[PDB]
Amino acid sequence: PRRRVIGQRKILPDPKFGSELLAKFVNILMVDGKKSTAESIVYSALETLAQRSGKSELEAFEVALENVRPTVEVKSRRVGGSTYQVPVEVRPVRRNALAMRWIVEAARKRGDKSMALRLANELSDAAENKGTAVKKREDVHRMAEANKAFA
Amino acid sequence: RKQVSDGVAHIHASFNNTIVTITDRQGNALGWATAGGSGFRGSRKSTPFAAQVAAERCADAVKEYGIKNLEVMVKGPGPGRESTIRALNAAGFRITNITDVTPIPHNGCRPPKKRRV
Amino acid sequence: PVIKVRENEPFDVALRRFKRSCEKAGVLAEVRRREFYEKPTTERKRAKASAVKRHA
RNA sequence: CGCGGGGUGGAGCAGCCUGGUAGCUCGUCGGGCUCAUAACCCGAAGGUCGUCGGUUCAAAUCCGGCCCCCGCAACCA
RNA sequence: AGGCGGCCCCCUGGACGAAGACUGACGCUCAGGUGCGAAAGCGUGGGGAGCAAACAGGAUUAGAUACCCUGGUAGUCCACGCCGUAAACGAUGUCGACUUGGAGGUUGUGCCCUUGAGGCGUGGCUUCCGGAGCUAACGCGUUAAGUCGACCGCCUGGGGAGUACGGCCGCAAGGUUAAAACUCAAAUGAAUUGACGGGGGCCCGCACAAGCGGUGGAGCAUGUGGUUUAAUUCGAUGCAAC
RNA sequence: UGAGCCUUGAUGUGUAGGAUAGGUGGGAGGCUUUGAAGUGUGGACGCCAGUCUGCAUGGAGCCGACCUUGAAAUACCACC
Ligand SMILES: [Mg+2]
Ligand SMILES: [Mg+2]
Ligand SMILES: [Mg+2]
Ligand SMILES: [Mg+2]
Ligand SMILES: [Mg+2]
Ligand SMILES: [Mg+2]
Ligand SMILES: [Mg+2]
Ligand SMILES: [Mg+2]
Ligand SMILES: [Mg+2]
Ligand SMILES: [Mg+2]
Ligand SMILES: [Mg+2]
Repeated sequence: PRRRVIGQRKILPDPKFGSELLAKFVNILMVDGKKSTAESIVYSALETLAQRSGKSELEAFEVALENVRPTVEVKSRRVGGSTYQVPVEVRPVRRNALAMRWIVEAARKRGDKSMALRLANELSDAAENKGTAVKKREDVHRMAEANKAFA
Repeated sequence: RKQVSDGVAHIHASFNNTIVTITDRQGNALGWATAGGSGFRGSRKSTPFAAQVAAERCADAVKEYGIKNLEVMVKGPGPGRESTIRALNAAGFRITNITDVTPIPHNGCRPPKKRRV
Repeated sequence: PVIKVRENEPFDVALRRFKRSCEKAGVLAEVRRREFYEKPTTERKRAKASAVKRHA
């Protein structure tokens, strides 16, 4: 929008735990509209992580996210012919979302036999900082670092 | 070896490249570092942050010579005009003189022609 | 603009003072002017324009 | 033939220089990025490290023959 | 006038003014004529840091004899000459006279108690706004493009062409004077409404960004086109036809 | 300011590990008043672990196979 700045719609928390973040993650996972399948998958992923780690299902979710989220993000300015990809401070609201999206992408990329299992594995990787999403985050940070020069 | 308490720090702040050079009270170098010589090219070369980085590098280099107090010579206008000085302050050198030695000609030498863009 | 640091004075303040001194001098502006050679005619035209602007 | 130095990912150069150790310039692909070829980063495939034996816990790293490329002076019926 | 900016000396021109003194029209313009005349160039001799035609390489580029970068000769600097052109432009000849103004600035100067930087006014010089007026309007506007006078210079559609030829000048470059044929119905000038600008300002749209899925790759449906057929009814053709 | 050398002092982390173990022969003790633990440190190197000392303070002890290791004491050492 050129003109409109509006307060965003209310999203209801997760049925099992009571988390908006979880709901957001599920939404991100879901396309075509199939939420209940996606939600189920997410639950399954959580379960396996709990079975592996021996920790709380939400807390583990949180630290994985922490491990995959960046503080600085590049953005193109397009003033000249050469690329002016300036790094900008990312707000805590959308940072989470971006991380979730990255996780989803990584899961999609992965080749484990169950989709729930795939994302569980991704989460595990994030926890031990070795997966695909984390790698992506790392180079994003590196890219920002290189061009942190600009303001 | 050949340790010095305080020395001059030439910053050649230009439109293309910022040069940091640490030399003796009278004029004898010990170590220098450039923004282009820190792993930055073109658009990243002429940069305040890059200049700062260069300054830091220079400071790191010259720490073997036992320098405590500092004076800075400023040459030309560039993106790293005060950032460089801030960097060196951070590095922990007690600044005494912020000297400006900008090469202003007194209407003598002919400049080159205008860049038509 | 040769600038010396006083006792009981922060670095930031000193920097600010230096900046002010530079501004007073107009060294950067001079450099800009001299960066490329200006034809006398062009300079005169610029001066005229400035004068015109002054009148409001 | 005598002597000296080298065979290092696809190429050249460091690692030998006195055993405990595969890096550099590119090249190739993929990803990010740009209108982009490019510049730039991240990631990866790619080397009996001339060949072989010996000393030794440990060698491309020390040595011995052998092969190849170069340099060296040398006489050449 | 062209122009001329570090500083200091020498030589020297002129301007402007103030009180006064004197000459007594000595005034104005100027055909021809003479001198001065930015730049670049030309000539011998110097001088040569930078800059910089040309020139070279790199780029850029469809190409790039360019713009951009790195370089780089002539030239730019002086000496005495030539050249004699500039958008030499206030695009307003030169001089002389007169007509409501202001804001100033600049450069002086003389009175009134300067009672203080200042005050009274009151003369010369330049800048902007603008009244009368004027003009095609734009605008100019006591420094006129206003109201008069003098005197010159020059124009008479554009192009051809400020060129040819000839002269005169020039070392040369060329300059100066200056046509004709033919050709066109316009050539312009100001301003106005527009549109447009890879001008400026403002705002706005899923326009970008941020994102979500596509198509484009495959098969299938369909529609076009193209080719083909005896006939492939005809129309629709950027969006806004498929 | 480079070149050697008689010479005297430095120097040696594969990971096991007391931690900066070059090896080969003589030894279970050498060093001490040609002054032992511990303390301030100058300068160095450095793998930042610690390693070699200069000088002051203190005035009677640090080390040895140790548990480890392909190699054992820098408990003494020569050939280098
Ligand atoms: Mg008389
Ligand atoms: Mg000239
Ligand atoms: Mg000449
Ligand atoms: Mg050039
Ligand atoms: Mg060229
Ligand atoms: Mg003329
Ligand atoms: Mg002129
Ligand atoms: Mg004229
Ligand atoms: Mg006016
Ligand atoms: Mg002519
Ligand atoms: Mg298709």
